[PDB]
Amino acid sequence: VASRPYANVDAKPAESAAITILNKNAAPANLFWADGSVELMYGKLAFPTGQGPQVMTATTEQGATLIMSYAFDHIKGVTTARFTTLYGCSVLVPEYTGIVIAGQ
Amino acid sequence: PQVMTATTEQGATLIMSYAFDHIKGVTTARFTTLYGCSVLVPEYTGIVIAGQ
Repeated sequence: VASRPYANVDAKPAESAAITILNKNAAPANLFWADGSVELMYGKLAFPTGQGPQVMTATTEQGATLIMSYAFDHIKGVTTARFTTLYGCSVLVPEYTGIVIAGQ
Repeated sequence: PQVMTATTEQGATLIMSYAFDHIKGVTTARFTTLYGCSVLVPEYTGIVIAGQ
């Protein structure tokens, strides 16, 4: 009874109710959403400054934070550069999002 | 690495050093001290043990 305000389908399945697969063939998806469901989390790893290598921060133009870090090995005479980023894509309300597939 | 000097309760020197490896993705932290314990005249020292 406490689930009734949260209902999303008009009835429970019949006994041995058949399943129909929509993706009969492999196909590329066209994606649809209403805003606020599809999200990127952006985070920064704690690469320390002052300890060892040079560390500094930038962003992509889409707003994701990037760490650039440079370590110089003076014996082989080489800097190694690492660019790194931490993120999480999520769909918070998968009802606000749909797809169209052609070729079945 | 980053290096600091500190002093213990006994006045001994601590070195703290921190090294970040950006390929491994870790800091390693080392605390270290150098000392010698000396009993110059083992006749000037004694012990009592109870319970035999």
